[PDB]
Amino acid sequence: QELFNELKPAVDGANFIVNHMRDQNNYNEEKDSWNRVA
Amino acid sequence: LPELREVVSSISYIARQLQEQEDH
Amino acid sequence: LIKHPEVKSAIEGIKYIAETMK
Repeated sequence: QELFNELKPAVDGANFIVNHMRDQNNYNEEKDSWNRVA
Repeated sequence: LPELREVVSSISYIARQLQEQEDH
Repeated sequence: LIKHPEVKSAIEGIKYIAETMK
């Protein structure tokens, strides 16, 4: 359907945003673990 | 549907900005 | 429609962001 191609930039951008948030959260969690070790 | 086009534009802009943030 | 893995992933991801900032 043409709806899929029309919204594909939005779907890909949303997936990229989700991956960015998840990676940032994991990074922050590891830094928090290092803080607790200290 | 210009509203959906504007939504797509905003999402694309946000993803692009996060890409530049990653490169930096 | 929602059978596509990508739209499903996008919806679950948006909910993940919302829960994370909550």
